[PDB]
Amino acid sequence: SQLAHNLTLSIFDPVANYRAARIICTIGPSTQSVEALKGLIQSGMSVARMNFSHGSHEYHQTTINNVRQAAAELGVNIAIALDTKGPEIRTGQFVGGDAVMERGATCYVTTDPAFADKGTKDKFYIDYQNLSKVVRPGNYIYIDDGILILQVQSHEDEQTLECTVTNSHTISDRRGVNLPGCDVDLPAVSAKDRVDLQFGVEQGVDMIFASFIRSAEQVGDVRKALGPKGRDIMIICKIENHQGVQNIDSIIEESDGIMVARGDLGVEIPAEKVVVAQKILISKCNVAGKPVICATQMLESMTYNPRPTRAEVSDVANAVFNGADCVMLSGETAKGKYPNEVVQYMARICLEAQSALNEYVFFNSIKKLQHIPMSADEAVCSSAVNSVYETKAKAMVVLSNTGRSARLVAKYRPNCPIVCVTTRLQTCRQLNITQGVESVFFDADKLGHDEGKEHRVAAGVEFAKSKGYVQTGDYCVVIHAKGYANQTRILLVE
Amino acid sequence: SQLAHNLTLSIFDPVANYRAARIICTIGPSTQSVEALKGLIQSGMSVARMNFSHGSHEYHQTTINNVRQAAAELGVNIAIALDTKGPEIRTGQFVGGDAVMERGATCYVTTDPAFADKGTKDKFYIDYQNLSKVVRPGNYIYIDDGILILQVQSHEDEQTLECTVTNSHTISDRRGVNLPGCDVDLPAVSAKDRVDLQFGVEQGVDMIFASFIRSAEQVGDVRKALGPKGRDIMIICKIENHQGVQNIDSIIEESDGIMVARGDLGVEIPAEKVVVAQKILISKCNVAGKPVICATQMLESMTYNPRPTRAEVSDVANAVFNGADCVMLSGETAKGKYPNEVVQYMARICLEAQSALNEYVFFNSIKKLQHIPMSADEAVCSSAVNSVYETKAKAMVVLSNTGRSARLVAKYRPNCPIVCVTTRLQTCRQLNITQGVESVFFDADKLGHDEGKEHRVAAGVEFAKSKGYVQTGDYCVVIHAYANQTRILLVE
Amino acid sequence: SQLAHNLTLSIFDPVANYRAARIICTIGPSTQSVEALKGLIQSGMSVARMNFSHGSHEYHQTTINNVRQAAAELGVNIAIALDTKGPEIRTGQFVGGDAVMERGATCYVTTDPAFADKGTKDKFYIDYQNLSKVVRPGNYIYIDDGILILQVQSHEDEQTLECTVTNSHTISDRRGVNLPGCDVDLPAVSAKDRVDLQFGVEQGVDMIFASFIRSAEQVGDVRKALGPKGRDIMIICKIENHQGVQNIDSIIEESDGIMVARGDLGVEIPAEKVVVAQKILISKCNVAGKPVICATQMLESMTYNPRPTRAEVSDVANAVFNGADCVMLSGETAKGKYPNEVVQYMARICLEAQSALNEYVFFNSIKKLQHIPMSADEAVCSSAVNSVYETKAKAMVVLSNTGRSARLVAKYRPNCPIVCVTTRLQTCRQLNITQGVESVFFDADKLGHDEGKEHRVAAGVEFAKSKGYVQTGDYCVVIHAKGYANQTRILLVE
Amino acid sequence: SQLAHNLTLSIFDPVANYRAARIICTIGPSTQSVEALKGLIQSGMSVARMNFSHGSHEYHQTTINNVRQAAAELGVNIAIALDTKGPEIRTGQFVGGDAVMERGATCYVTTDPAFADKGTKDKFYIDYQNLSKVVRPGNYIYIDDGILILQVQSHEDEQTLECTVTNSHTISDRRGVNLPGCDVDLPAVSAKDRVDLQFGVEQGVDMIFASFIRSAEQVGDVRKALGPKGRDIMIICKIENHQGVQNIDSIIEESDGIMVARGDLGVEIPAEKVVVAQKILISKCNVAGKPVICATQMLESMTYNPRPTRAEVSDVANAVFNGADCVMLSGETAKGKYPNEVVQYMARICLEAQSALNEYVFFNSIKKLQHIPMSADEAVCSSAVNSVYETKAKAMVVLSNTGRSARLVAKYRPNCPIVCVTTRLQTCRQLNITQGVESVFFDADKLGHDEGKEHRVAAGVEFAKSKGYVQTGDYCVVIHAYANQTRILLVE
Ligand SMILES: O=S(=O)(O)c1cc(S(=O)(=O)O)c2ccc3c(S(=O)(=O)O)cc(S(=O)(=O)O)c4ccc1c2c43
Ligand SMILES: O=S(=O)(O)c1cc(S(=O)(=O)O)c2ccc3c(S(=O)(=O)O)cc(S(=O)(=O)O)c4ccc1c2c43
Ligand SMILES: [K+]
Ligand SMILES: [K+]
Ligand SMILES: [K+]
Ligand SMILES: [K+]
Ligand SMILES: [K+]
Ligand SMILES: [K+]
Ligand SMILES: [K+]
Ligand SMILES: [K+]
Repeated sequence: SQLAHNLTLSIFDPVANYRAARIICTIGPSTQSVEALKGLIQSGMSVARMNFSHGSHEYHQTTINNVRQAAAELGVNIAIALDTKGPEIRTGQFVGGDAVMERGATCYVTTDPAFADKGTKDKFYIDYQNLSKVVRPGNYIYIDDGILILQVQSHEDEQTLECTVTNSHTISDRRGVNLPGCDVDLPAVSAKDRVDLQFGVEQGVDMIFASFIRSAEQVGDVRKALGPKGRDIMIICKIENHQGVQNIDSIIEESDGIMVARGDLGVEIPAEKVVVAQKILISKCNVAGKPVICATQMLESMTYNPRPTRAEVSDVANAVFNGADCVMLSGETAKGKYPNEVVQYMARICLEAQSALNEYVFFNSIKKLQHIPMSADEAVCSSAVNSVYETKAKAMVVLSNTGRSARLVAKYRPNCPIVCVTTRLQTCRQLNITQGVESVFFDADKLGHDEGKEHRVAAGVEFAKSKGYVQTGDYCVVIHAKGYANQTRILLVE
Repeated sequence: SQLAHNLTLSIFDPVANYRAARIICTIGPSTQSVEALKGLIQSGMSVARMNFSHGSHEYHQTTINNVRQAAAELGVNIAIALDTKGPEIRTGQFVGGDAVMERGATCYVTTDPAFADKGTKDKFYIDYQNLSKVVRPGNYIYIDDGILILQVQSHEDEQTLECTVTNSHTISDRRGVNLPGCDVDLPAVSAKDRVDLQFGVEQGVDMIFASFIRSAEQVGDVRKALGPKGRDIMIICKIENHQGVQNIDSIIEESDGIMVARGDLGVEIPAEKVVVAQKILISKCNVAGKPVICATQMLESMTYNPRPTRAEVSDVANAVFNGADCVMLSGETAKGKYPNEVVQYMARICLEAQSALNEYVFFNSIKKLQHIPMSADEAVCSSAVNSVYETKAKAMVVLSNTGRSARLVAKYRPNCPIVCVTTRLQTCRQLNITQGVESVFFDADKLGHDEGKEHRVAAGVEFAKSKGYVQTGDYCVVIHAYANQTRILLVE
Repeated sequence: SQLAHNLTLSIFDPVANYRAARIICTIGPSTQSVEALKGLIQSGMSVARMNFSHGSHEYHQTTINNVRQAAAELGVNIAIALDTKGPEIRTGQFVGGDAVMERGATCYVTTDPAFADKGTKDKFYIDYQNLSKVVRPGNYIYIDDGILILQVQSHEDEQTLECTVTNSHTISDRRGVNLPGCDVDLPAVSAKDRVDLQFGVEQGVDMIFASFIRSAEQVGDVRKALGPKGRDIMIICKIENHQGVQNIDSIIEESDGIMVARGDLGVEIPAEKVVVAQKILISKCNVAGKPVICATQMLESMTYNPRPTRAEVSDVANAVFNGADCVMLSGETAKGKYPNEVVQYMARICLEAQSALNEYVFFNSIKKLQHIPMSADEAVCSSAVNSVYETKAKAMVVLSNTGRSARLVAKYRPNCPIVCVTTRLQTCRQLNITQGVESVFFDADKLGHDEGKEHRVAAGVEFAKSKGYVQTGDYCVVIHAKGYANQTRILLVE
Repeated sequence: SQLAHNLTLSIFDPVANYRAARIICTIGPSTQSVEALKGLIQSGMSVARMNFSHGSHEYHQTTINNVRQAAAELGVNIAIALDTKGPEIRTGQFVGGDAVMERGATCYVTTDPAFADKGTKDKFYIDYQNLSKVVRPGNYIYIDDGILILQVQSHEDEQTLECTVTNSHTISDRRGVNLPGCDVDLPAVSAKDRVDLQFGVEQGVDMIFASFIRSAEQVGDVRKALGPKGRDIMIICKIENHQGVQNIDSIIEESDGIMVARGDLGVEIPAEKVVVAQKILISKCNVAGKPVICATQMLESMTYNPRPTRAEVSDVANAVFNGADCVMLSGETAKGKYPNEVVQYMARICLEAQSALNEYVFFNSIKKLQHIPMSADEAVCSSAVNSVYETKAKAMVVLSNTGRSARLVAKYRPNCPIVCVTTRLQTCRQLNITQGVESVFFDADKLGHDEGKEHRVAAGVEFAKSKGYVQTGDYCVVIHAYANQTRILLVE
C-alpha cells in the first residue's frame, strides 16, 4: 500500500535516477527566443505550449521554428502543442468604456446585437444568442472571471433577462462571462479555431489542447476540423466546467487525453470539489491509459517572486501523487520573470514526489480492474510490468512505432524507466506527455528496417545503459511486435 | 484501492453525515472573548490552542476561563492545549538596532556574551554556547526565518566563526537562528517552559504541544516537568527539524502524538521534502494509533482575505487524504479578520475530502501490517471494525474510560461514526484530537458503575440515534470490557 | 494453501491433542451388549447407528436401552440414529427357489402380481408397479447388487418388458433391483418407515438416516412422518443414486445433513465418478454448514481380518481431507470380529489426517463465499474463528442451547477444539455428528438459569483446561447470545 | 480454492480433452512381447519399467528391444526405466528350510556368518554386519515383509542380540528384514547394482529408479556409478524408509525426481502416516519442479480380478489430487491377467480426477512461494502460465532441448496442454514422467537449426491443432530461448 510505503521512506535518501512526470511550458515573449527555449529544455521542458488565445499566426510560426531550432541544437525532441482559443461568451461595449454595477441594483442583459456598442449599467449586450433559452430564473451569470455575479429574475422578452446585481463590481468592455448551472451549447470549435487547427496541421504540430470540451461529439468536431491530414495529431480535451466533468467517461473514450483546468473549473465549482474532480479525472485517465495533464494555478506566485508558496509546492507534489502524467506552467513561463527557475523547481518537486510514490499500488489497482479474459496486448504489457517487479528489472525497452504500446506499458506504472525505441520522430515528441517514458529514434532510412528487431533492442539497451539505469548483470524487460506487442523478453544486461 | 474508489465518485453526490477530522484553533485578540469562542465552537473548533510564545499567565488564564464558559454554555467539551515557547537560538543586539548584511561580505559570529549588546555587520552574538562545537566548515547558519543565509568558513577561535554572507538581507536585534545540518543539543524544556508547564498542570490543561522535540529522551524530560499531578496530560511532540524527523519512530513511541509543524520544518528543509515528511509522519502515527496534527500555513491568506487560495484548499484536503487526525489554525483565528468563516471553511474542506476518501484502504493497509499473533486488544478492535465493513453497520459504540480503546478503534478507520462512552470528562476533551470519534460522558458517581454496561451502551446508541447515524433495523458494533468484548447490536 | 502446509509437515511430529472427526458405529449382534457398547465408546464411537433394515422393534429397543446404559456408566453422551429401511424394488419368487439367467438369452419382467410366486428364467415379477412407464428401450435393469444386468428391448404389453440377459448370473427369490438411468418415483417413506419413524419419535432418537433420498419433497415426507413431536429430530439424507446427486442443492437446503453412501452410488455410477461426487457433496455441506457423513466400504476388510488394506486406510484419510464431519462403520462393527480394533484404527487414521489438514484453507474458502453484507450471526461466528487464527487462541467456548451456533462456528473450521456449553442433553448428543466440537452439559435445573452467562463460560473454560487444551496465559475465544450469538469475548485463561 | 471448484462440478460433465498424468508399467511375462507392449502403449503406457530384482540381462535386453520396436511401430516415444534391486538385509538359511517362531519365545539373531547355513528358531543369521551397533534394546526387527516382529532385549555378545518373538509366524530361508527405528548404513549401490547400472548406460536407458535412497550423498554415489557416459540419465530416488523421508529436502535437491514407494514405506511405517508422507513428498517435488511417482499397490486386485476395489480407485484418484506426475503399475501389468484393461482404467481414473482438479490452486500456491527477486527463467515460466489463465489460452508451446524449461512450465500447472518441441529424442522419452506435457521431435540435422524458431513453433502449433487443443482464433502461449522469451500467439 501507499501507507506501508510511507513508513519505509527517508527524505535524506537520494532521489530516483529518473523523473517520470513531464513538464509542459507555455511559450510567450519571456521565452520565445531560441536561447530562452534552450534554457527551458535544459531546465526540464518536454512540451512547448502555444496559447492561441493571443498572438497571430506569424508569432506562433516563430515559436514553432524557434522550438525546433532549440531542440535541434540540444539534440532532443520537444513536443509542440496548439492550445485553441475556443468559443467564448463576452459582454459587448459600454457607453464610456465602463459600467458601475451596484449590489441590490437591477439590470438587463440582452441577446439583441443593437446594444453591442452602447451598453450601460442598466442594459447591456451578451454575444451568446441562445442565452435566454439556456438560462432559467434563479440561475447565475458570472462576468469578468466570476467577480461580478448576477442572478436572473425573469425574461423581460425573448432576448432580454431581468437580473439582480448581487455584488458591487465595476466592469469594462468585452469581459468574459460564465454560466455556472447551464449547459452551454456554443459550438465545439469556432471559426478561428478551424483556421488555427488547419494552420497547426500545416505546421505539423504534435497535439491539440482543445478548449472548453463539454461533450463527446465536440471531440469529433475537433477531429473533423483537423481533417484527413491531421489524423495522427493527438487531441487533448480541456475540462473546464461541470458539463465536461459530468460527461468525462464519453470524452475520455473519444479523445487522446485530458487536461484538468483547475482555475477554469473553479469559476463555477467550489474549490474543494475541484480538488476531488482532479482525483476523479486523473484516475479515469490512468485506467484508460490516456495522458492526463494537471494545469493552471501551478506555481503561479513564481511568475514575479523568485520562490513559490509552500501550498503551491504541495499542490504540485499531490498532482503527481494523484497520478498526473504532466504538470503545466502557464504565465510562469509565458510572461514570467523566472522561467528557468520555475521549470527547475517543478522538476525537483516532481522528482521528490516520485521518490515517495509507490508505483506498485498503481500497477496493482489497474491490473485488478482488467476483466478476464484479457486481450493479448493488455496481457503482454501488464505481464511485462509484472516481470519488472518480480525480477527487480532496472529498465524496460519497448519497440513501438506509433507509441501505442509504450503508452500501454506506461499505464501499468513499472518502478523503472521505460525506453521506447521508435522509427518515427513524431512518436518521440508525442510520448513527451506520457510519464516514465524516454524515446530513442531509430532511423530506418539510415539504418535499415531491422525486421528481426535486434538493432532497435540494442539501441534501447544502450540508451538505458548510457543514462546509468542498467549495468552489466542487471535485468531489462523487452517488449515488441503483426500489429501490437505480443512478445516479451527478459534480458540479462551484458 | 483509492484509485478504484476515485472512479466511482461524483462531486455532486451528497457529503457524509459527519466530519471525522478535527480542527484546532489558536486563540488570540480576534477570538479570546466568550462570544467569539462560542462562534468558534459552533463553527467547528474542537481544541483551543494557547500559544505561549506570547502573552502572560494572566492572558492565558483569561483564555482558559473563557473556553470553559463558552463550552459549558453550549453544553459541549473542548480540549485546551498549551503550546510551549521552547528552546531558541537567537542573535544578540546590534549597534543602531540594525545590521546591513551584504552578499560576498565576510562576518564573524561569536559565542562570547560580551558582544550580546554591541553586534555589527562584521561581528555579532549568537546565544547558543555550543554553536562552534556543533558547526563545521561548510555548514550553514540561517538567520531571521532563514531569510539570511551564512556559510561557515572556519573557526577564528574557540568562540568565533568566520562566515560568508551568501545573500543580501538586513537583520534586526534578537532574530531567530536555525542550524540546518546540525544536531542542536539545546535542552528539551527551557526555563520559561518549566514555569509554563507547571502553570498548565495547575490549570488542568488537557495536552501539551511540546516545541522543538528532537529525540525520544526529550519526551521524558517534558514528562518529568509536568510531575505526578500532570501524568494524564497528553504530550504531543512538535517536529520541527531533521533530528525529530530522523528520530521519529522512537519519539512516536514515547509520545501521545505528533504535530507536523510544516513552517518550522520549512525554515531548514526544502518545501518539497517537507511535503514528503508530512506523508511519512502521518502514516507512522496512523500505524502507531496515535493522533497526528497537520499544523502551520493551512489557510493563511484567509487571515485577511475572505477566501483562501486554491492551493491552500488542496493543502487542507491533502492533509485529510494523508490521514491526519487534525488540521490546525494559527493567525487565521488568533489575529485574523474572519475567524468563524475560516473554521467553517476548514470544516467544509475536510468533509469534502472525507467523502472522497476510501477508509477501507486505511483499515486494510493497517490490518496487513499487524504482526501475528496479535494481542487481544488489537484483535478485538480490528475485528470490530472489520465487522462494521462486513455487516455495513452504521455506528460503533466504544466504552472507554481512559480513551485508549476508542483510539485503538479509531486507528482502524471504520467507515462510520465512533461514539465513545466514557466516565471521565478529561477523556471527552482529549479524544477531540482523535478523528472519527465523538464522546458521551457517563457520570458514574451520579448514575452508578453500570457493571452490566447496559446504561452506557444505551447512552451510546441514543447519541447515535439523536445524530441520525442509526435508526431502527441498523447494525451498531459495540465494544467494551481495555476492551475485549464485542457485540453486533440490532438498533431498536 | 494445503500445498504450502504439506511442505512444513513431519510424520514424526506428535499428533494433535484432539480428534475433530466423529465416528458412527452401526450396532448389531457383535456389539449390542452394554460391555460391547462400552468398548465401542472408549474406542471412539460418538454415534450409534440402528439399521432398521434388520431386526424388530424389540431388538432395537434393546439397542437403545443398552446404548443409554453404556453411555451413563462412562459419563458421556452418545447419539442414537435410526437408519430407515426405505422403499425397495425387489423381484418376486421363483419356481424352485432359483433362476439360471444366461448371456444372450431373452427374458420377460412383469408388473403383473400374478407372477409374484411363480417366476422363471423366462418371465418373472418385479414389485415396482410404475416400472414400465419409467423404463424405456435401451435402459438397464440391475438385479442382485447389480451382478445381473438386463437390457430392455421393448414393451411386450402395458405390464411386461422384453429384456436381453447381458451376462450370466444365477438369481434367487426376492433379490434387490436397481434402475440406473431412471427417475424412480417410489414413495419417500414406505409404510414400515412411517411406523419405524413414530417408534423413533417415541423412543427419543436423536437423528434419522433417511434412506434413498432423491428429491427435496421427499425430505418433507420424512418430516411429516416424524410428526409435531419429532420436530427437533435431525433428518440426515442418504444420497444413494444419480437423482439424489442431481438434486443435491435442494436436498441439502431441506435436510439437516447428508450421508454419502458410496457403495450404493456405485451400483449405477462408475467408481471414479463416485469419488468426485463425494468431493462435491462434502464441499456443498461444508458451505451449507450441515454435517456430512462418509459411509459404506470404509474399513470393510477389517470385518474378518485384524488389519485393513492400505487403500482402505487411504480412503478414510481422504474422507477427512475432503472435509467430512463423520466417518461411518457398518458391518465392521455390526457383525465384525474386531469391533473395538476397527473403531480404534479409524480414530487413529482420522487423527493422523487432521494433523496434516490445513484448517485455514477451509476457513478462508468458506469466508470468501459469504456475500457482503453478512447477517450478524454469520459475521460473529466467522469473526470469532478469525480471532482464533489472529491470536492463536487454543480453544473456543460457544454457548448454544440448540447447537445451532456451535454448528455455525464449526463450519468455519478453527484450528482449535470447540467447546459447546448447552442446557440440553439432546444438543450434546446431536453435536456428535459435527466435527471439532465437544459438548458440556450445564444443568439449568440443578444450577440456575445463568442469565449473565458467567457460570456456563467457566464450565466451558474448565472443560477445555481439564483436557489440556488451554492453560494459564492462553487465549480462549468465547461466543454467546435474543436468539443467536451476537457477542464475542477474547479471554485470557487464568 | 479446490473447495470452491467442487461446488461447480457435475459428474455428468464431459471429461477433459487430454490426460495430464502419466502411467508407468512394469513389464513381465504378461507383457514382454511386442504385441503386448503395443497393447500397453495404446492403453496409455508412457514408461516401461524393468524390475531388476528379477530376470537376467538377457531378459531385460528382450524388454528393451521389444519396447523400442513396439514404439517405432506405433510411431511414438516410450521411456525405459531401470528399477534397481538395491542393498538388502536378509536372514540366512534354516535347518530344514523352515523356522517356527512363537509368541513369548526368546531367540538369538547373529552377525556371525558361521550360522548363515544352519539357523534355527533359537539362533539365526542376519547378513547386515553393522546390525548390533545400529540396533539398541527396545528396537524392533521386522522379518518377512514385517509379518514377524522381534523386539531386542540385549546384546548377548558383539555379534549377537537376544530377542523376544512378539508374534507367531513361520519364516523360511533368505527372508527380507527391516529395521524401523534405525539408520541403516548399508551402501547406496550394491555390487549387483553396479553391473546393472553399467548395463543400463550401455543400453541407453532413460532413467534409473534408484532403490532404498536414504541421504543426499547416496544420490551422488548412484551418479558416479553411471559414469560420464550416463550423465544425462535421470536418477529418480525411491523413498522407502524414515531416513529418505527425514532427508527428503536434500535428496530432492540432488535427484532428478522421487518415487513414493508406499508398500516399502508401509513395511516400517503405519499406513496412515504413509498416506501423509505421500502428500508431503508429492508437494515438495511439485515445488522443486521435479517429477514425483506414486508407486506400489495402486490397482492390485485387478491383477487377477477384472475390476478393482472401490478403495483402490479412490487411491488412484487421490494421488492425482495430491499432485503426482505419474502413477505406477507393478504386477498388474508384469504378471497380471488384464494388463490392457488395468492401464485403460488407470487412464480413465486419472482423467476423471484431472477434470475435478482445479489446476489454478496449484499454480497459485506454487507462485505464492517463489522468492522475490525471481531469476529470469522462473519469472518467464510463471508469467507464461499466468498468461494462459488471463487470456484463457488453449495450449502452450515450449521449445526445450534438454526438457528443463518444459519441466519448469509444467511445474506451474497451466490448465491447458503443454507441447514441448525438442531436438533430442531422449528429451521426448524423459518428459514422459512429467505431467501435462507432450513432446514433438524436431530433427535439426535433417531440417536445420531453425535459429528464427519459426519451424519449431509451427511444429508445436500444428501438433496442438492435430490434437484438437487449438483452432483458428485461439490463443497459444509460446515460450523459448533456458527460456526467456514469451509470445502470445493467435492461432491461424
Ligand atoms: O539550570 S538549568 O540550566 O536551567 C537546568 C538544566 C537541566 S538539564 O540541562 O536538562 O540537565 C535541568 C534538568 C532537570 C531539571 C529538573 S528535573 O526535576 O530533574 O527534571 C528540575 C529543575 S528545577 O527547576 O530546579 O525544579 C531544573 C532546573 C534547571 C535545570 C534542570 C532542571
Ligand atoms: O568392495 S565393495 O564393498 O563392493 C565397494 C564399496 C564401496 S563404498 O562402501 O561405497 O565405499 C565402493 C565405493 C565406490 C566404488 C567405486 S567408485 O568409482 O569410487 O564409485 C568403484 C568400484 S569398482 O567396482 O571397483 O569399479 C567399487 C567397487 C566396490 C565398492 C565400491 C566401489
Ligand atoms: K487558450
Ligand atoms: K517511487
Ligand atoms: K509556540
Ligand atoms: K468516505
Ligand atoms: K438401512
Ligand atoms: K491441522
Ligand atoms: K526393484
Ligand atoms: K481440471
